[PDB]
Amino acid sequence: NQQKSLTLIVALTTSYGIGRSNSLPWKLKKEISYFKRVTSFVPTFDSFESMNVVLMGRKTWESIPLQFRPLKGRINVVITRNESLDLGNGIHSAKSLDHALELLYRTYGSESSVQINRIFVIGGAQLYKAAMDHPKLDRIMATIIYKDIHCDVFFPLKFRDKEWSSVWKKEKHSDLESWVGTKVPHGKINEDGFDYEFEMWTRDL
Ligand SMILES: NC(=O)c1ccc[n+]([C@@H]2O[C@H](COP(=O)([O-])OP(=O)(O)OC[C@H]3O[C@@H](n4cnc5c(N)ncnc54)[C@H](OP(=O)(O)O)[C@@H]3O)[C@@H](O)[C@H]2O)c1
Ligand SMILES: Cc1nc(N)nc2[nH]cc(CCc3ccc(C(=O)N[C@@H](CCC(=O)O)C(=O)O)cc3)c12
Repeated sequence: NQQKSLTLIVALTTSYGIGRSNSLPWKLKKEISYFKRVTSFVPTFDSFESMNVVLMGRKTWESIPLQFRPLKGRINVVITRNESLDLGNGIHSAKSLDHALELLYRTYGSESSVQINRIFVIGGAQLYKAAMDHPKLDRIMATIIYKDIHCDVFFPLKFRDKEWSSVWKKEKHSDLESWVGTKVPHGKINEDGFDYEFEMWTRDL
């Protein structure tokens, strides 16, 4: 069902809040630009065939402006145990995280003109929970928002806290840029009265 590592990408407050009222209680144009660049990036040589995957829960799928669904240049897969007959000219649907992985590994591969590069779990507290339990998840691309904004949905596992400090390690910034390709902003970024920062955390499998 799985060969490649999974990577989770999330934007969260220091209180682990990730959403409110089914939206994102923060408008950060540069933060979204980073999300797009990371989830889309593939090495030059492999730029011909290779392509990244973004897995998301239904509710997170709905949260994306119709203007941006599907995420261009990336294989989208919406996890949902209930079929509501909506595909929309591509969009794969999967019963579960592991079901989605086998669908992809099946759909693509040898007889495939398009190959898979990286797989990103982009969200939903529910899908985040499942991913944190998955034996192939070894990387978290986190954007820390330094402000206790009000949220009603939170990240399931406190990976930045001491209790998890022997498992999850924060990577050097230079290594972040390397894995990500281009140079990324170092230190806190201010935009709309919000100060945030990019961090990459890894786990040994
Ligand atoms: N800060 C961030 O980076 C970030 C990222 C993602 C989402 N969010 C926010 O989170 C909120 C959405 O809440 P949410 O946590 O409910 O979204 P979610 O986890 O993405 O969506 C859950 C829904 O997705 C499907 N799903 C997710 N995990 C599943 C699993 N493990 N097995 C089977 N089905 C699964 C479901 O299908 P069914 O409906 O058929 O049951 C379920 O109702 C919004 O406010 C959104 O903007 C923030
Ligand atoms: C916002 C955000 N930031 C980070 N760092 N991780 C995250 N993981 C999951 C989400 C969920 C929300 C989310 C994701 C993508 C778009 C979106 O429309 N993206 C377009 C960008 C359009 C643009 O440049 O405005 C895309 O192409 O990726 C909107 C909301 C998220």
